[PDB]
Amino acid sequence: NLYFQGSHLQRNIYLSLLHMEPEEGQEKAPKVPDSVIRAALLRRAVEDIHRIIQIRTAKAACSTLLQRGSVGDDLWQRFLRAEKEMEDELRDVVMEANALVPGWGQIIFQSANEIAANKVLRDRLEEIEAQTARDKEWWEKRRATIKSEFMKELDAEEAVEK
Amino acid sequence: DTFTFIPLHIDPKSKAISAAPNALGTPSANKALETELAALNALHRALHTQIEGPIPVPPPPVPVNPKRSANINKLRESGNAEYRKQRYGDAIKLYTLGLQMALTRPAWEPAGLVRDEIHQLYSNRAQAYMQLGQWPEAAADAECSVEAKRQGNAKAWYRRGKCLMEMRRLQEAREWVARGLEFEGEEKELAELLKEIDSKLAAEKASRD
Repeated sequence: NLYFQGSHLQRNIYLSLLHMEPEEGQEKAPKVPDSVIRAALLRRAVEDIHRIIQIRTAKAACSTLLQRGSVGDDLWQRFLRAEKEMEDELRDVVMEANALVPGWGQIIFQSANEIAANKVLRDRLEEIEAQTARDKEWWEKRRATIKSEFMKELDAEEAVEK
Repeated sequence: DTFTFIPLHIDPKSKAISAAPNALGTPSANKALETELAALNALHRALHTQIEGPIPVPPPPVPVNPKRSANINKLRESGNAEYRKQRYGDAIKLYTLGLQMALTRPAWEPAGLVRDEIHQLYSNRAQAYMQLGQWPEAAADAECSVEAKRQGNAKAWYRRGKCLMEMRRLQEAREWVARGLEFEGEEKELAELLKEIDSKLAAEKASRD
């Protein structure tokens, strides 16, 4: 319940889908399909991808911590502990996946990884595509001073002071 | 138990997951919950409508159904054919269709494939754009091309470079091409371009002083 990267939203949604409560007075478990549970687990897996890659990104980014005294060392140990905890989470997701569909836990994180990668790509692409409009307006305002090339041969009558 | 419970609602038939009224107590947390649930439902629909096999989970990514790739190839060469015939706008519509179909590949399928296909299509459409002199959009597409494939894609770097110098952003072009030479595709076209850029930079403000 305590994680290095905040409360696990996706995990909580998964486990809440499992332990559904009375929707109303009726005290009937509103039956949630296995397809939904599977989808939720896959979401959880994607989040886990982001988290583990974040931690391991830290480790390379934050290496010189080992050369910054006992405090940097303690922080590095923190990172290691975080990684191990997250690995435990990944294992749990794997065997949960196998329990849902036998053998699924062998590829669920391959699919999850690809999903994450695709998301990130889409985002970067989207800021690039977003810049284009204002780049156009800037270009239009800039090009106002540039001489027209169609039959540029003929030129403006030069100023002769008389 | 060992987690933070969230009250949820289920729509039968719709199969959709709804958030309880103020489930978490915080506007931020609640909005995050709503967006995540949106992604969840969307994923459910995706799994329901895009898994052709009998097993209702995504197949491993590495063996990939080559149909989509083939179609993308067809529209790509369609665009190229419309390009050689020097009617560029149509080639652009075709390239655009290619990008759309490439970017709508299921998310659990290899992202690197997507990167390949969209890199080439982005570069092509970029060139087609800078044939029509529409520089900003061309620079955009070329930038997307480089974003998809940074190395072994010197043509994209070149194209955005020339787009940048055409719309008088000479310093940006200088640095862009300069860094584009560090990642290595073929060099000397980028080298020619760079020599033109910094020669033009010297000549530009030798006249300022």
